[PDB]
Amino acid sequence: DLKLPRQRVDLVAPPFVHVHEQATKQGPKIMEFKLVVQEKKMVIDEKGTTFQAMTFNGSMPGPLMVVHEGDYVEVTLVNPATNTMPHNIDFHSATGALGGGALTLINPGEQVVLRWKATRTGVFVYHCAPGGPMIPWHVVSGMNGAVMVLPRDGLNDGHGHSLRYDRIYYIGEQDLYVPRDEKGNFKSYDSPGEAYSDTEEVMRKLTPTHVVFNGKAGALTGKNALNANVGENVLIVHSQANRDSRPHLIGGHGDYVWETGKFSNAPETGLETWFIRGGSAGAALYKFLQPGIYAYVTHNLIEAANLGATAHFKVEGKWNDDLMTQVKAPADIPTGSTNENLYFQ
Amino acid sequence: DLKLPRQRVDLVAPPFVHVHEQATKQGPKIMEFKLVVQEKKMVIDEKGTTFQAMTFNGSMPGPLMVVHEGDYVEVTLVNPATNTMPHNIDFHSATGALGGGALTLINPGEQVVLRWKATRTGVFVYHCAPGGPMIPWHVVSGMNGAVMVLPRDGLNDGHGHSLRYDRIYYIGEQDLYVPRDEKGNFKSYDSPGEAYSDTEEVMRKLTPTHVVFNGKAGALTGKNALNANVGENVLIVHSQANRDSRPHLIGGHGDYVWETGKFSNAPETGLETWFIRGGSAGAALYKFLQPGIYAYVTHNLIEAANLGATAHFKVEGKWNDDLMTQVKAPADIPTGSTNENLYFQ
Amino acid sequence: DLKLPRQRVDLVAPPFVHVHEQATKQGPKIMEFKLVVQEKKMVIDEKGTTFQAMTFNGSMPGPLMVVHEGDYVEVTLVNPATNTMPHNIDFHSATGALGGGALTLINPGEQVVLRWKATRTGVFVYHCAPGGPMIPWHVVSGMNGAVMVLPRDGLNDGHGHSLRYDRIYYIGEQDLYVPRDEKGNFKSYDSPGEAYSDTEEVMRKLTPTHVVFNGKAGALTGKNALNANVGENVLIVHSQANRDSRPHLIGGHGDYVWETGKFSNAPETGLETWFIRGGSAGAALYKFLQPGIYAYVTHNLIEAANLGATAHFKVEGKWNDDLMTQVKAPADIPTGSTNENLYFQ
Ligand SMILES: [Cu+2]
Ligand SMILES: [Cu+2]
Ligand SMILES: [Cu+2]
Ligand SMILES: [Cu+2]
Ligand SMILES: [Cu+2]
Ligand SMILES: [Cu+2]
Repeated sequence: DLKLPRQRVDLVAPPFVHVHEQATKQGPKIMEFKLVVQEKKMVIDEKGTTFQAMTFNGSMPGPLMVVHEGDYVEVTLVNPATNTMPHNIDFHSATGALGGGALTLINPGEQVVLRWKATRTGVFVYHCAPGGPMIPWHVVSGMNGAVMVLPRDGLNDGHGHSLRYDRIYYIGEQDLYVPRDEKGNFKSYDSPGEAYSDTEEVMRKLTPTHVVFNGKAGALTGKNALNANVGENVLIVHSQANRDSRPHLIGGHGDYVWETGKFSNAPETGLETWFIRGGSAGAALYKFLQPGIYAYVTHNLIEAANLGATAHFKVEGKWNDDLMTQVKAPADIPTGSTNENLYFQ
Repeated sequence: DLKLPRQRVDLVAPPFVHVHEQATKQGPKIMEFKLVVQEKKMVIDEKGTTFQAMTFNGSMPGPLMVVHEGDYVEVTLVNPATNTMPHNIDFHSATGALGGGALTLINPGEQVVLRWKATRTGVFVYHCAPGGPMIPWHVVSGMNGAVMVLPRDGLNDGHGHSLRYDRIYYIGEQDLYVPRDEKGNFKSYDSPGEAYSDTEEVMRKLTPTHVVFNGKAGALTGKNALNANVGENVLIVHSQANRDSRPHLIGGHGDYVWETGKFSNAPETGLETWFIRGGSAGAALYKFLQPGIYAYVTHNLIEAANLGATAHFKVEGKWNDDLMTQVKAPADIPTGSTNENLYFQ
Repeated sequence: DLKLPRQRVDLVAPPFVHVHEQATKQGPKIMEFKLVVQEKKMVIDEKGTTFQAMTFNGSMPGPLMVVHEGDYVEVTLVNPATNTMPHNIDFHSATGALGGGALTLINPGEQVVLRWKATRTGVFVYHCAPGGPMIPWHVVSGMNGAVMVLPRDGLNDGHGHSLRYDRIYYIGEQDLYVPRDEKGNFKSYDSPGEAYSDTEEVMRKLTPTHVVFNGKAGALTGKNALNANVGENVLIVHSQANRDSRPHLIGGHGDYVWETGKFSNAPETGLETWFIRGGSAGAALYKFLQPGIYAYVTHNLIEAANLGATAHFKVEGKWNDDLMTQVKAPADIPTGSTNENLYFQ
């Protein structure tokens, strides 16, 4: 009855993004996606703490879906019988039935097919939402991702000029609530159900034990730093389904930032730090101007350095001494310096 | 000496709003309001927990006042002698004397009359502010509401086009700080004064025990869901006098959102989730496109589902299968499905 | 090799700001600043609680630096041998090398000279960032300030009209994490290193013990209230390097607010309360219209009244009864008043 071409999309694990066109002259299609729920224990920090997670497609965050305005998105949500709980999906991009949640509740061993029209442009959260207290628990257990609905003409600067990215990354930030024992050590559990009561108690106090990108402290540092090159315009999509965040690229800026994430609004320019409201996705474009390591953080630095929420970019290219230079390397304070006369002493 | 017509306004309890014109061709008037402080015990959650509250006009939030730009607002604040504490009022809409607080301190048995000129358009918080530590305590005990100052031409989209709402609701969100005993159960008290010391200790840790709309968990669910119809443009005013919130309409959007709440600024379009800075009111317009239940939450889902901060809309009308449809109802996973080959396993 | 004039700037302690031009017809210069790290015990509240602080130039916040777009900023960072730890500096205004942090690590007894080009307009945080867990600890110990990069034509309203301030103040807000003993009293320490382990435990819970302006509760009240006069347009720069804030001027407004702090974006008008994302600076202009005391707060009123985050302005001039007036002073409730008939009773 909807007589449009169908196109199957193969998702990829974050922070990477499946192939897509930015601008397109194709007309609306039915874009077909499959999301498979996977409940499993996962490692969430550098000390090896484990966690009873619930995911779409085995990752935290779930994968980024990319479509264009006016496409229809036909999602097969699958809940294999190796899982123990019912699940569903709420697309913040969609209109009606609790985002789809009221049409996608499935028991282990079931699947369901939801179609929603992509009438709203931007980046948007999707997440599980079974009902009642299960809603926050499934979300903070990992069941959230994002979808991007691009304008058919691609992005623009809000002032009539096209913007094109050379690279895209999806940073899903996750607040986790991990019980501790009387000795103060994180507790391990053999199933999500066994974890629940203790976890709910931590959730109620609204203070995460971990705040991570791509599912664990250190996930996007080390060998898994994000690559870029001087001159590239990089789109960084950031989502947080449950709790606020304040992204910042250390040594960079947000050249164009949609912090509320919706491309019908002009981006802000030249930001230092932006703000992702819990329950949303936002996006920032930055053209790299200097090589080296950059850290990408939430700028509650306690969260960034001590709870897990730091990623790295490794950027190749040539240093620009006009923008920044070390005029004099560290040296002993001159003996004839006069700092004892300064106003603050 | 101010020679303008006087118009008495009868307030109504939230989430409803007293009758008013959106656009008007009337000139400035003196709009007369009465607010009566009421200290009383109130029920704040579904388990029947009680709370020593302080209110304007017996409700949390206090009622929404609606005027137009250039009106004068003449408020009689009354503190009956059945109350035990002094009170005052701070209008964030007003200019001077600590919002009016420095001109309205009244003891039990007194009343005072304040007039302020509505020179600033938008939605704004009002709240009690007696002085010092009493300021946060009176506010988080319930003494806060909002006022809307409409442009005389009504709302517009920031791009020269009038916007008109068919319905308006006021959602006041309240962070509450309820002591617990050694057994972990919420404590009851016989007066606000007896509650204070234990309550201040909870306040100091900055984590509410409850986050509620219209004064209690479940207030706007059940029989008291908010009504609307497909096609109606609904204005949802949201205030929070002490603490941030991130509103979201599950299954909907914010078509036009003034998240900082001030109508001299163009609204943002097509938001998923917005942000109410503690100490402010904001507003969102949404035209309903689908019937059914919608949940309206703060999108810290722990707060929403576990601390009280969920409302419902019940929307009548006809479902639009073009926007969203269940293509296939829940069914067993096909035996010949191949999910073991998916990239994430 | 950079052949520009050099101009040495003498910094002053906050909340005051060194002398500068708003609009200028001078061309780019090399603007020379010196920042000296000082580790010392400081008093942070009205009860005399002490704290092992780390500062730039002896103050919390560090001083406001002011330059113009296209200037080069050449900073000599000095770490005297009376200090115990290494330090560095990250300018959110700068491009490359972790904001400068990767080029400025200095041991006690060393200094370094960094030059960065002021290519981005706005107010921006600067802060120490040595590496790893030392990053949040140095910041929340006090090592953060701000820099303002003005357009050469000065500020404008985003709609082609120049804005000029008569006065400028810099409000640096600081979240502090002070351990308590088993009796609940704040603990004192003899060095930052001795404080660290207990302090990190408080930091991990993400709830400050104190939230202060200009380094201590009460710093900008009393004798040190901020002065202004009716009619003056005052720029209030607000920074927070680690944690969100929601500024509000009680009895006033933000006439023009850059809450993300970047002057390539038009300001919002007529705000009640704005939002400083942790890790940023923002700015608000307000033209005073009434004399008297104003309080300037973060509008988590618990933070404002109970954790230290209130400043005052003392404004001289003549009261305007058109904007606000006490129509009737406090009086007994009339005997023939009818309040028992009101809808809420
Ligand atoms: Cu689920
Ligand atoms: Cu949601
Ligand atoms: Cu009161
Ligand atoms: Cu206020
Ligand atoms: Cu340092
Ligand atoms: Cu930083």
